[PDB]
Amino acid sequence: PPDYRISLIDIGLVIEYLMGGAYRCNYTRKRFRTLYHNLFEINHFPFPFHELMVWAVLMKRQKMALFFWQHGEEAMAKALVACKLCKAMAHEASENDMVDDISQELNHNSRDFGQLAVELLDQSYKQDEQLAMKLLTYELKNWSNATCLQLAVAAKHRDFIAHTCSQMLLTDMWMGRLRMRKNSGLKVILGILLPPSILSLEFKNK
Amino acid sequence: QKMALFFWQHGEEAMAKALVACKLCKAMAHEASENDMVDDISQELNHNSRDFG
Amino acid sequence: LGRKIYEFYNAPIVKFWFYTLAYIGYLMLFNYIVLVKMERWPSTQEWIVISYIFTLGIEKMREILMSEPGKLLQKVKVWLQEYWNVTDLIAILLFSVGMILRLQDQPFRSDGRVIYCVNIIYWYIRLLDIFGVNKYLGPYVMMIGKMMIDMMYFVIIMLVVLMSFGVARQAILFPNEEPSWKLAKNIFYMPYWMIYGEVFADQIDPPCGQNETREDGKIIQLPPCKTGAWIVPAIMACYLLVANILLVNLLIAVFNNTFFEVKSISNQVWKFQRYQLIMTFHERPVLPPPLIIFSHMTMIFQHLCCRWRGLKLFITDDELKKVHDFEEQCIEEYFREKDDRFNSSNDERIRVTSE
Amino acid sequence: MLVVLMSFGVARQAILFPNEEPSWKLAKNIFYMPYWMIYGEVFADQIDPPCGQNETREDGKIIQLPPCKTGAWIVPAIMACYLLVANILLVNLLIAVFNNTFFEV
Amino acid sequence: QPFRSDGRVIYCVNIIYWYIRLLDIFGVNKYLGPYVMMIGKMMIDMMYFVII
Amino acid sequence: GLKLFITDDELKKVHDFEEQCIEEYFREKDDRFNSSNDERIRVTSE
Ligand SMILES: CC(C)CCC[C@@H](C)[C@H]1CC[C@H]2[C@@H]3CC=C4C[C@@H](OC(=O)CCC(=O)O)CC[C@]4(C)[C@H]3CC[C@]12C
Ligand SMILES: CC(C)CCC[C@@H](C)[C@H]1CC[C@H]2[C@@H]3CC=C4C[C@@H](OC(=O)CCC(=O)O)CC[C@]4(C)[C@H]3CC[C@]12C
Ligand SMILES: CC(C)CCC[C@@H](C)[C@H]1CC[C@H]2[C@@H]3CC=C4C[C@@H](OC(=O)CCC(=O)O)CC[C@]4(C)[C@H]3CC[C@]12C
Ligand SMILES: CC(C)CCC[C@@H](C)[C@H]1CC[C@H]2[C@@H]3CC=C4C[C@@H](OC(=O)CCC(=O)O)CC[C@]4(C)[C@H]3CC[C@]12C
Ligand SMILES: CC(C)CCC[C@@H](C)[C@H]1CC[C@H]2[C@@H]3CC=C4C[C@@H](OC(=O)CCC(=O)O)CC[C@]4(C)[C@H]3CC[C@]12C
Ligand SMILES: CC(C)CCC[C@@H](C)[C@H]1CC[C@H]2[C@@H]3CC=C4C[C@@H](OC(=O)CCC(=O)O)CC[C@]4(C)[C@H]3CC[C@]12C
Ligand SMILES: CC(C)CCC[C@@H](C)[C@H]1CC[C@H]2[C@@H]3CC=C4C[C@@H](OC(=O)CCC(=O)O)CC[C@]4(C)[C@H]3CC[C@]12C
Ligand SMILES: CC(C)CCC[C@@H](C)[C@H]1CC[C@H]2[C@@H]3CC=C4C[C@@H](OC(=O)CCC(=O)O)CC[C@]4(C)[C@H]3CC[C@]12C
Ligand SMILES: CC(C)CCC[C@@H](C)[C@H]1CC[C@H]2[C@@H]3CC=C4C[C@@H](OC(=O)CCC(=O)O)CC[C@]4(C)[C@H]3CC[C@]12C
Repeated sequence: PPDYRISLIDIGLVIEYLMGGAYRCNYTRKRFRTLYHNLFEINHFPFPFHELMVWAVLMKRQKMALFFWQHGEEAMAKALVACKLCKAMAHEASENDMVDDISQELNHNSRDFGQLAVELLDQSYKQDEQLAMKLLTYELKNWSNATCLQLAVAAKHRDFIAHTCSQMLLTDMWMGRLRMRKNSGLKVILGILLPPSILSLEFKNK
Repeated sequence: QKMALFFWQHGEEAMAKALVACKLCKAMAHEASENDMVDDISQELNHNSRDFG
Repeated sequence: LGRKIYEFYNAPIVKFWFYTLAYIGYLMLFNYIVLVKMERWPSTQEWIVISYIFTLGIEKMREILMSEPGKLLQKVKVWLQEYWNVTDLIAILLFSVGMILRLQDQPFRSDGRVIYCVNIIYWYIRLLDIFGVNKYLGPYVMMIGKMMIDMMYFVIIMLVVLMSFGVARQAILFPNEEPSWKLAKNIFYMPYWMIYGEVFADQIDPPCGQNETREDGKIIQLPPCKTGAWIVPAIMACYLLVANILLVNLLIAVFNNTFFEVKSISNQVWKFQRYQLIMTFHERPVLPPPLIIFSHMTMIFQHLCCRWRGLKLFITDDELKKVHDFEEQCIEEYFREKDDRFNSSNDERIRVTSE
Repeated sequence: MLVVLMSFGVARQAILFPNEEPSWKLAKNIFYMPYWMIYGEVFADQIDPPCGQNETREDGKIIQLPPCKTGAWIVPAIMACYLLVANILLVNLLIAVFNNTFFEV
Repeated sequence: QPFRSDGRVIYCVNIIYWYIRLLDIFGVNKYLGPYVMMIGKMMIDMMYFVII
Repeated sequence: GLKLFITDDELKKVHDFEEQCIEEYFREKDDRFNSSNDERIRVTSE
């Protein structure tokens, strides 16, 4: 078919395909589907720059994507979302093996957006520790109630999680509430074996 | 660090002071890696030890 | 003290070390049952091993039920992305097949023994997988996964050259055998071990057509040279040289440059897979596989008694506003720093001086 | 190597030998035969023996050899896999490792 | 006889050649073809090793 | 096979496209040479 009047539902499924995992977008949601079924400020997004840069990444308009990344909020989440969308489009273009320069520049766009997320994490790290922590761990009400670290590990961004902020977070989560931290492996086998040994093990106060 | 370089500028026995500060910085870097804190301060203590050496 | 032991047992590092100690104990239990007599009824050690396998299968079915996608066909797909998971399911099904063969009488009990041996094989690799927690061993496992493709290409080219020489040797020395399936074994048996040491010095260039001396001085009439069988030592020499020297040292060079590729990554992919290890060992219940039945019954009782009748930190609106304002300050600082670095570069200074 | 080698050792010791009591010689049999495979000799007499067949002796007498106790054609195949993977893969891996560490030193 | 056995020898060396020609045919792959090229490059170093 | 026959007018279009391409390439080469650092340093020194 000509497929004129492409619905926002259909490109929503394209984000379902491209993002992967369990990324439930707002378009795929039945709550938005009843509104879209109704109209064959109600039809006004609270965050226009999000879907504008989603449109820009989907149609390959790179400079518009950077400009929409400049404005609005949740720049980190937007950067990782655009990075995984660009990488997934590059993988689909290599799988369909079209003209190879567009697969090259989709991979280049994915590297650019991932690099932008990296420097942004570095600047947040140099600015404030706990604020960057809360930025890296808070819930993402506009993107499937995920978190930015989940979008990073979906995006396969090895350099983002190789940063010391995420490594510090994974180290904190690794020990959990226990904070003895002196020759950890030998002390934990002395903790499980001979179970009365954790009385000399110090813990985080609430 | 910059106060350390400035105090290294003045006074006598600059060589001895340089090697003493180098081993103090390297030992602090080893202790900070052994306690494995935020890794950038272990990196810049190693950098300070390399600078003084 | 009770909250202290709850905090200690709920940590992911303690849960991981508990899991790997239980896995090592299970593996040594497997070894002990596979090395000793298995009678008409299974022993206590075999009961521990089947209990481990069945509870591990129930745990995997539980993680299937408690996955993040809501569509049930999508859960098995997102679990089939991981290769370890599907090979774990394959081995659990193989153990079930071997148990149902072993619990019968002869001759199926020996077939259960074969299945038990190939299951050791798999669980020793899975122990190799479990070792990937180390910041040095994990990169080594990654590199082994990278070199498996070059191994497969070596397998193809060796296969061509080796069974070429095998067909020639099997058809020069042996012109007088009927069609039978032992011909393929003779093709693939003698030329394979030539690469790895022993060259079968007794079985090559035998003196034919000559009354060679026996032990007690009696010249026994040896069978004659059936064909011109001086060809097979020469093509033996050519095959051994070309195979060993050429392709082994080729794969040495291949492994060298692929190690050059993967050493520049090194710890970064380890830090990448650290998150996946974190999430798997935080989602997992506190008790290990042998005793995960206790956790399953207490979670069934909790979710059908008090309910049927991780890194995601929740953030209020004002703290979201503070986080957002911090974010805008950060991106604006970053762009000011980028512009200042670009204006402080040498080429920009040269260009503006020329203008 | 220890993991891969004694994996093959447990399999070979439990396929060919299903009829021995608990004794400490089982560990020596696990660690003895697979270790020397890396370094030359591959024990060509002790692998794939003709079982279940009246093989000829020295003085033309077909002696009744012991039968194949289990499906013991498995152990040459996993022998081939172990020898290939062990020797080729990990030796040349450590060759590359020694090359870049020599570049460091 | 005895020329039929000589035909058998010629048939065996012809297997040898047609297995290499199969190696040649494998060069269509974007990974195997470079490997065949490299083997052709290393044959000269093989010849120098053969001499020494 | 790959040898595609081409009429006179399409040959003229292909030729004109070719001259436009080589002239663009040489303009781009000259602009890159004048935008290099060493040329800027030399002309600043003069
Ligand atoms: C799951 C991992 C962490 C292993 C944990 C160790 C224990 C839970 C198990 C492992 C091996 C078991 C032993 C294996 C064999 C025997 C012999 C068994 O004795 C007999 O079978 C003969 C006498 C009889 O029939 O009672 C008595 C139990 C015992 C000591 C078992 C007791 C419980 C042990 C120590
Ligand atoms: C690192 C931690 C987790 C180690 C946990 C494992 C051990 C506690 C297990 C592994 C294998 C077990 C052994 C496997 C088999 C036996 C034989 C068993 O002897 C019998 O069953 C013979 C009894 C009879 O025939 O009368 C005695 C226990 C013992 C040594 C077991 C003792 C406990 C062992 C060492
Ligand atoms: C005793 C003998 C006969 C056993 C045979 C040994 C091989 C079958 C083993 C040895 C090392 C193993 C490899 C070690 C590391 C890895 C990485 C691991 O895979 C991944 O990390 C990627 C999986 C994913 O990304 O989903 C498991 C497969 C693989 C290639 C293993 C495949 C099986 C190998 C080649
Ligand atoms: C070219 C490369 C990539 C592959 C080479 C494959 C060969 C090694 C295979 C393919 C066809 C096979 C043959 C196909 C059929 C038979 C008949 C088969 O006969 C029986 O099993 C019993 C027959 C009877 O007694 O009636 C014995 C093996 C044999 C000769 C096979 C021997 C091995 C062959 C030559
Ligand atoms: C391309 C790479 C990655 C793998 C290549 C694997 C094949 C070359 C192997 C795997 C299965 C093997 C077969 C498995 C079983 C047999 C039966 C075997 O015959 C017998 O066991 C009965 C006759 C006898 O030998 O006494 C002869 C070899 C043969 C055909 C094997 C020939 C070689 C095969 C095809
Ligand atoms: C180090 C590099 C340069 C490789 C050089 C190797 C060849 C020069 C040698 C190695 C083994 C030799 C072969 C070893 C044994 C024989 C069998 C021999 O056969 C007989 O004498 C007939 C016996 C009979 O009739 O029973 C003929 C020479 C030949 C092919 C030899 C030819 C020369 C070969 C191929
Ligand atoms: C999983 C990897 C990392 C380690 C594998 C270790 C196994 C090779 C060990 C651990 C438990 C050992 C067994 C523990 C107990 C015994 C009983 C022991 O019996 C005796 O010494 C005499 C018993 C009697 O006659 O009563 C003989 C060795 C054996 C089977 C051991 C054989 C070697 C085993 C299987
Ligand atoms: C991790 C790396 C760095 C070192 C690993 C060392 C182990 C794999 C070795 C060291 C000590 C060895 C043990 C030393 C002594 C014996 C007794 C030996 O039995 C006997 O000597 C009596 C029975 C017989 O074999 O006749 C069987 C092997 C065993 C368990 C050995 C098994 C292999 C062990 C545990
Ligand atoms: C060079 C690369 C591609 C590796 C290829 C190696 C395999 C294709 C070969 C090497 C040794 C072969 C094995 C050597 C001996 C046997 C025993 C043989 O067993 C029998 O014939 C039964 C004997 C009996 O019943 O006593 C079955 C085939 C098998 C497993 C062979 C299967 C094919 C193997 C694994």
